[PDB]
Amino acid sequence: PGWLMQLEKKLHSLQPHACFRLFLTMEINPKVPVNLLRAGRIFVFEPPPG
Amino acid sequence: EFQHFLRGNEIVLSAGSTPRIQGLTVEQAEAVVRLSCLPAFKDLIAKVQADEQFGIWLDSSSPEQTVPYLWSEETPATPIGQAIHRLLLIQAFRPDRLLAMAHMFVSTNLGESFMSIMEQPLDLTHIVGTEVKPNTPVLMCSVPGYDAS
Amino acid sequence: RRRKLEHLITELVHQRDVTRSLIKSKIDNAKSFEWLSQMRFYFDPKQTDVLQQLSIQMANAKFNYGFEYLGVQDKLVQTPLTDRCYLTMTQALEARLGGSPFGPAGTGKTESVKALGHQLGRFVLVFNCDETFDFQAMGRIFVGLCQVGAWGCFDEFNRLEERMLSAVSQQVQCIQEALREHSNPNYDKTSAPITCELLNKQVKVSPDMAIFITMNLPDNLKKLFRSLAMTKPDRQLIAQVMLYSQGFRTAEVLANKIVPFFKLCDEQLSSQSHYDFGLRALKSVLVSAGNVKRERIQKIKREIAENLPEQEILIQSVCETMVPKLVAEDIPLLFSLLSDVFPGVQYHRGEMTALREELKKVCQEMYLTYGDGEEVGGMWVEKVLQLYQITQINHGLMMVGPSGSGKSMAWRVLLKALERLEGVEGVAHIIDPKAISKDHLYGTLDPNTREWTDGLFTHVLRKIIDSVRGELQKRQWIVFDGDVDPEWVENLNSVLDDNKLLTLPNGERLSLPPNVRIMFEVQDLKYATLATVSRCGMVWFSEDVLSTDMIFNNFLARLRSIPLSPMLQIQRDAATIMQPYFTSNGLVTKALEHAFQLEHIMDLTRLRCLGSLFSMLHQACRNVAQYNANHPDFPMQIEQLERYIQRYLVYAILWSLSGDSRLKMRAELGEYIRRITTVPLPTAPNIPIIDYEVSISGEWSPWQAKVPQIEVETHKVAAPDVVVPTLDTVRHEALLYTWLAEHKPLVLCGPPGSGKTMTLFSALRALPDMEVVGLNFSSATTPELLLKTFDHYCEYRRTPNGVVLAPVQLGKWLVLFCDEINLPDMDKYGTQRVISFIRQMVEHGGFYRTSDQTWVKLERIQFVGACNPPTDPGRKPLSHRFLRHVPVVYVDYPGPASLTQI
Amino acid sequence: LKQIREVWNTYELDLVNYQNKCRLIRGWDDLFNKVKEHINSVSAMKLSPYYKVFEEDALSWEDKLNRIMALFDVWIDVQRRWVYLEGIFTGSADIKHLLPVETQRFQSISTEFLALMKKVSKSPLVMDVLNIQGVQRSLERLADLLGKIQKALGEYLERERSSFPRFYFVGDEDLLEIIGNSKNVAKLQKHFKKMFAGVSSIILNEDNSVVLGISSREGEEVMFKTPVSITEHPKINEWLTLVEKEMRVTLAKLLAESVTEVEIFGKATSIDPNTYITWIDKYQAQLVVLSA
Amino acid sequence: SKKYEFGESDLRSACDTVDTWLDDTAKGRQNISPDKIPWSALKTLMAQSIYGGRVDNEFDQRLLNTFLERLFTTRSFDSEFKLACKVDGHKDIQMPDGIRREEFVQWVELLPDTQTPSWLGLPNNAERVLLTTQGVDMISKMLKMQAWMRTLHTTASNWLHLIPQTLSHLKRTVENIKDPLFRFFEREVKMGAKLLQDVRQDLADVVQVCEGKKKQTNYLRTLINELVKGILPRSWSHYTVPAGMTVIQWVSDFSERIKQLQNISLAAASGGAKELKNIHVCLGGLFVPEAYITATRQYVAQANSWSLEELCLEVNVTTSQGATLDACSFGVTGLKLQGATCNNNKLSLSNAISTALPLTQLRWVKQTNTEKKASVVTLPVYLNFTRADLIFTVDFEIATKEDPRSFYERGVAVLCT
Amino acid sequence: SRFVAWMNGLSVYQIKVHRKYTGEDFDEDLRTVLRRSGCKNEKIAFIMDESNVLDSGFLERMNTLLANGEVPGLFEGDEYATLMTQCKEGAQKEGLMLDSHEELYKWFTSQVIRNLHVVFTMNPSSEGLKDRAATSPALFNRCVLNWFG
Ligand SMILES: Nc1ncnc2c1ncn2[C@@H]1O[C@H](COP(=O)(O)OP(=O)(O)OP(=O)(O)O)[C@@H](O)[C@H]1O
Ligand SMILES: Nc1ncnc2c1ncn2[C@@H]1O[C@H](COP(=O)(O)OP(=O)(O)O)[C@@H](O)[C@H]1O
Ligand SMILES: Nc1ncnc2c1ncn2[C@@H]1O[C@H](COP(=O)(O)OP(=O)(O)O)[C@@H](O)[C@H]1O
Repeated sequence: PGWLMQLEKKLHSLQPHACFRLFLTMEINPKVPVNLLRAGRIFVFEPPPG
Repeated sequence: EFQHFLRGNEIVLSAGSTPRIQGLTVEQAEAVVRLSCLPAFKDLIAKVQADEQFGIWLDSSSPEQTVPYLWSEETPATPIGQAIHRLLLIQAFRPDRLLAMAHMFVSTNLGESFMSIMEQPLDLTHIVGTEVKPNTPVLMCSVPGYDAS
Repeated sequence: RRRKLEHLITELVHQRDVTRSLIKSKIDNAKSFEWLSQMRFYFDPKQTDVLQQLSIQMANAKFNYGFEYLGVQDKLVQTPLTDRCYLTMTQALEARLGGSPFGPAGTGKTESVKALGHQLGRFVLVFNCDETFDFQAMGRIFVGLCQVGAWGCFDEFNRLEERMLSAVSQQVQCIQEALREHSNPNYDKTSAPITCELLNKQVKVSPDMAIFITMNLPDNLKKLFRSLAMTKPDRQLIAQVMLYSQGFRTAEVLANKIVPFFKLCDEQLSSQSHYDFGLRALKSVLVSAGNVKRERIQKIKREIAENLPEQEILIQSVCETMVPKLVAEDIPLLFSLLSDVFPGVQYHRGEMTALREELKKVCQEMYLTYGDGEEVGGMWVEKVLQLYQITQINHGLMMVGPSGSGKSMAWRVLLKALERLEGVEGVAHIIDPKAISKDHLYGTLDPNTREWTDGLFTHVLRKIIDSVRGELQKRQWIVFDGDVDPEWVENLNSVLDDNKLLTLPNGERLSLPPNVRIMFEVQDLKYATLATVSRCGMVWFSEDVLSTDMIFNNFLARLRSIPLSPMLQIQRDAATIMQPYFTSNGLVTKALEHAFQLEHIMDLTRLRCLGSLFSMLHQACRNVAQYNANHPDFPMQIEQLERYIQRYLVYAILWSLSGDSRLKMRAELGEYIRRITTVPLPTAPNIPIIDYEVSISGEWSPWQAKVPQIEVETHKVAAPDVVVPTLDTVRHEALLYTWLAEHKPLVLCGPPGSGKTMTLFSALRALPDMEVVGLNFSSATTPELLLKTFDHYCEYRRTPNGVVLAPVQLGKWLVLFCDEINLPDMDKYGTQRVISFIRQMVEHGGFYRTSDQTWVKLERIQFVGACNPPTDPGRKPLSHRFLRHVPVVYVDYPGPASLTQI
Repeated sequence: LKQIREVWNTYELDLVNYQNKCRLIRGWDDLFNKVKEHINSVSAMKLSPYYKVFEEDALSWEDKLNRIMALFDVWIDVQRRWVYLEGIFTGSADIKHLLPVETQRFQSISTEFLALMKKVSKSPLVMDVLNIQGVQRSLERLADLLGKIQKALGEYLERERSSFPRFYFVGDEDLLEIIGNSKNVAKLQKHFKKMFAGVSSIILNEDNSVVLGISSREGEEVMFKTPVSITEHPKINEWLTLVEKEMRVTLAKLLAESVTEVEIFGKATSIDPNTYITWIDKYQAQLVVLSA
Repeated sequence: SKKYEFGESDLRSACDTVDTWLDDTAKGRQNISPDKIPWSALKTLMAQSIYGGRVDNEFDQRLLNTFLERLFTTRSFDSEFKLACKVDGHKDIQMPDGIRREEFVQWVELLPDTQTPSWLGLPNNAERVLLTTQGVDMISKMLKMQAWMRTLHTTASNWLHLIPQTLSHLKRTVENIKDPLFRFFEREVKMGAKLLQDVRQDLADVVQVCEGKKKQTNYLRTLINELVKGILPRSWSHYTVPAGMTVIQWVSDFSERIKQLQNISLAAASGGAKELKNIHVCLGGLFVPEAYITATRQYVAQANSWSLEELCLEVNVTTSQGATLDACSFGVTGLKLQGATCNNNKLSLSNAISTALPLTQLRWVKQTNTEKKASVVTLPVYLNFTRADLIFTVDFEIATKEDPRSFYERGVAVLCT
Repeated sequence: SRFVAWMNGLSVYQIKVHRKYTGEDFDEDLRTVLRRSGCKNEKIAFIMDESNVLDSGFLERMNTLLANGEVPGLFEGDEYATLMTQCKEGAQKEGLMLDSHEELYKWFTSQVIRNLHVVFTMNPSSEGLKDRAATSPALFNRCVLNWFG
């Protein structure tokens, strides 16, 4: 979580490149800082039932 | 109607929970007693006394596609009023189907395509190409025991 | 040999059970899993290597028996839960994983892991985590685990702080990840030793190590540890095996009767902090029962006679351990449960008649009450005998009971009786924590010098250890007369337990000799870690243990002796008259019981009103003696003295029992006395008895006869002007004169501006040899203020026979008027330092100097304080242990008549 | 700004006596907080443009305060490290033989530091620590020497701990007592309970030169088949390794003998209680239960 | 019963165990045997080490053992083998024949898209209760996504009126202490009276502060904050409560419990030692239900001279209210069977949940220390609808048609509320 | 307050408190104000705000000062000697004799009583007023409360 906070506060610095995307595989737990959660786009993946 | 839907059905009362229909149980009867206080029906015991077909509707596999007009008020020609009354009635009888009926109340209020996108698996090739700024990190949360990489 | 036989019995019972139950179920193949699932040993005496001779297998995992010399470690009963725990742990080890049993505390997770480690012969280390965890040591301890080949363990890992938890989790994740590589199919042969990063270096990881984490786990370890649920041990089987190992016959019946009994004592009995009915207590009870049975066998054989009633032995062992811890109201509950599970067996008790005679002889000279059975004092003597029994077992017994229960006198009498009987001298050091800083209790190192300055406890312990005068000819009893909390008791842990050694921050070890007991005299027991209360036995005192009749008997006995010749004669003639009122019925005790249902500020205590009554009765005795000395001819007549005392007693009981309540309760108590008394009373329509005084020659003179209507001079109408006389003023004058003649501490509780300070000062003009020192207590007030006051006014520290603190002026008594004495802030442990300080130096008449660690005695110091009603915001109630000595006075606002007169 | 001048002529170094007949400085709060407050005050005064009354009165003392800080922040560290190293080097009378070069280096450092201590104690004054020529540079030299010798001590401790890794369990001062106080064995036995499981003592010879066996805390004993000789194995870690190896081999041999004896009990329809009791009394508890 | 974690690590461990044991047994590279597979080793290792490690309660272990025993026998190698005995009663799931993974994968991909809880062995109506819970949760979320002195005052006064007045904490005696039932009921009444007094005082303070008559304190402030959010105050829960309960439900339950305790106190006042046994108490309205069982056992052992540990429980579901009440029989009401129905004393599987048991009778018979016939089942008696606290276990006979394993894997139980 | 203090001939004293104030800084300020009040016979209107309060030690010192004059333990040995020097200088300035330490101290206390006035300025009543009364009751007994609406 601390290094993730460091990453998210670093991300506020502008990255001029347009095709650069940063995908972060994630676990659904409250220990993640809320700052990154609010800053970046969120997707949720679930195991289909059956 | 919404106030009764959210919390108005959780009120407390003294008596009146007598069973009338052998197919209608005590919890359903007590829910009827709650729903009776809403003037949008003004009577429910009398309606279920007649129309024995209601009992069959009480055991249907999907008893939300077709629902009898137990409310006896001014005609809800607008589909929204009919949908919300039927949704409250479904909350009364067979609450398990509620969610399914919930979908209907959304659909008739937003078209029969509103939630169809979520049913189809997503394709990120359009989401990350345009809708995602290069400064925004795309987080992919995964339920424990599953990987989205 | 006894422990060896116990281990063999424990092993052979399990061997027999496995052989007859799980092998005789129609099994004939040596490769069947019903046999392959057990713990098999294979010995090859031809293998040259020491670590290749004994191979131990559980299901399919092979372990080489590390030939560590474990000494004699207690074994564990192989319950089916223990069997499945062993199987799961070995399966985790074979897969190069770690075992993580969990469940409620007390099911034996750490013990099971340690027993498994010992079974394979592996030096195992358990880390208690919790509070005593050494975060610094882990960096080298993990390397030691990796290189030595030890086992390692953890205890309540979730009880560790989050940051240390994360750091240790990262370290153990690295270690376990390195351990996972020994089972790589491509890396099956270890050409290059496996290395791990612990201290920024490559550390070789021995394959024989492990890590176990017992919880009550972080996402890092979720993929590396095999969990295991240990929620309930098989108590019945453990009890049966332990009783069988002790020689008990019909052990299964005894276990089936005793396990539910302990499952009841935590359900029917009222829950208490010190109540422990876990498996550890059961094992202690069983070993005590075995010892008792062997003692019975030896006693019978000294007139293999194996026909003793074993249920009687079991209940005797249970009682001798559980009775002292009861709260004096669960005793009928405990005996009812015993009669329920054990149908028709009675608890017989030893007598110790020599100690009974010693206690009787000691109590006869201390003016105490002694009783052998159901008579008065029987329960107190039983508690003293229980204290003696606990003395010979542990070394850290802590007697507990509400203020007013006879526990201090109990151990004083026990010490005197043991000195008389054993012939060895007895010395007791009454150390009072929370009045001295912890830094000055154990000692401190100045970082700029590295000089070790020992504190009070370390000093006295070092004096005991050094045989300057005597280290074994006496019986040192370090008594901690003060409430406990986990700030200083944490350093005393290593002394209470079996270690019997105190470590010091300067790197020193002090082992106390086997003649010192660390006793505690507390009343709450509500602020203490379970480790402290579990490392030492205790006896529980109760309010009803000390009856009021014994209080009255002690007062009368100390009145007929101890002169306040002619003075003692007048005391005896008065005690004879007051005797028919202390008969456990009649006047005094009926009023005492009736006064406990009245609205009293600073809630009453039985030992406070009685102490006030005794003090004012002593004042009456010295007053009637003063009157006798006033008239040489015609001395004080007995007939008039009878009717003087009979009414002064009513005056004193009214002003002591209802002396801290509004006029309504005083009038109510007066009416109750009118209803129940038999002595003559003033004949008034509605005037309460509170408005009368028992004048010499025995008359109810109205207080209004001592209200001189005076005119004050014009220029002085201010506060420093003396009081204008009124009923309340001239009544509190006599009351405070009575309580200040005997040099007793006082408390005046009342609404602000009522006149407490003014009344006290006006009373202090009547006394011509009392100096006043006004201290203003407030929040963040600590006993250092009193020390500075003494340094300012009590320069004397002469040592004729010990350090004595005396005021500078000769022949004068100082009164330290501590205004707002209940205002000092109460810390998060429910106590006040200054209150405890002024309680110890009043009850014990002195304190300890923090500089030279010496017992300084008070000489001419007295305490008076002012207060406000405890319901007032910002005010906190005073401790009962302090309120017991100080009689409080409720000075309400003057009435309209009083205001008009003033 | 005058009050600074009147007050700075009054501070001594507030010296205390030492166990080895020395002098040490204890006052650090007054010699740090007051000095930093004064330097902040003089900076605020001089940077104020109205300095017509102190045109040249603050630059003359800001450098003095900076020198005070620069000397004292190293002086405190030198004092702490020197007293710690003195405690280390004047404990067990064997560190003079273990790393003697470090011993003589610390001897020279202590000689110079005691010369400085005598110099400051002879003329104690907060300015009389500035007139010493080269006091600062000698102070950093002493700090560097103390740091290097402490680092060498740490490296030696790590090297000693790497051999016989059981030393990883004990602390630093305990390890120092173990390695140093090794000529006589009467203080090692209080650390054996944290290096092994149940080994609370060692059965020394009459003249404590040969180790014959191991004793438990309660009193159980195991006697080595081949005693470990310290008179032929110095360098304590080596004969400790020999002791542990002999413990393993002796336990193995005793277990072999015990199981050979038990094989008689295993296949016997009857049994003599006295023989079983004698066998129980012969071997150790763990060996007995393992034999069974 | 608990939301365990059965992630991929357990599957990897099971695969490793299967590999190791199959390789050890089958040294021959080709077909070994349908019977020589170490079935016992695999069953025990799954049931005790890798899958049963996380199992806390005994009944979940029983369910896991039932699944492992049904699935991991040599009969699975037979051509005909029902993986699911009955889907829609007549609908069965056959074991796909094959010796290579491709045909098994093809079978998996050809599974019918219809899926019902009957595939899992659960009753076919479990989806109904699951959907009901999901709908209730959705309503709760929407409510959570939706001055107030007046709003709170009316409902606080309604709660004050609904809760009965202070109960008669006057159960005092001198020769009935020897009666365990009197002791248990006395402590129950004392606890109920204390909690009722505290709740009544707090609610009166809330009512008066909602009227703006007194300055709220920190304790009152946080109590009001709890009340307005619709969350049960922490300071009120002194007995076991379902995890998650609105204050309305807790208030109604507390009113019912206080009514029951008032009736008990009135009966004790009428009698004191003979009427406490004849009372018909419900186990759901008691703060410590298992203490009632213990007290009943104590009273039964006290009436005779038998030891407490020599008694065994026996359950009779008497029809309606026979009011037999033998010397050892005790009447408990409110118990509900889940997924099963009893005619006289024998169980039978049912498709309707929450069957009510009228006037359960608990007898303490001096056990003969014998093994019961293999035609009975052990049912748990939980306290809440969330089976997270065990009170005791009943022993019930079953109709000869069904088998105990069906009862075990179906999830039948006894609920006190 | 400042206006009336100047118009009464009282030198107004104030505490310029920042976030770095400690107990010792307040003790030094109190020493200065006591020296100005006792010695030199200068009347002082020591005015302070609730914003001029940061620690309970401030109110403890105020409780010790407002009641019974002098503050016990405020002066250390060196400070004791200094204060004795200034107070003996002031006593000989007035004309009183120098006899012993005790009577110089009592003259200093009397001068402080006669030549010092402490003014507190606070915001309207809240729980802060209750807390302030609890930590120090002197401002409810020694200090007269004048509401200023
Ligand atoms: N037989 C007796 N045994 C003990 N105390 C007795 C007896 N008869 C009278 N007393 C009186 O009872 C009191 C016992 O007080 P004790 O000092 O033992 O109490 P404590 O609880 O240890 O004290 P504290 O309340 O200060 O903590 C004394 O006043 C003593 O005189
Ligand atoms: N199988 C067993 N055989 C004998 N004693 C046991 C067994 N299991 C637990 N105990 C006893 O239980 C006591 C407490 O165990 P403990 O180590 O505190 O477990 P935990 O640390 O998990 O609470 C131990 O003193 C031990 O003697
Ligand atoms: N003769 C008297 N009797 C009773 N009260 C008086 C008398 N003379 C003065 N008082 C009042 O009693 C008060 C005592 O003040 P003080 O001692 O500070 O109150 P307390 O100490 O009770 O808080 C004075 O303010 C005065 O108004």
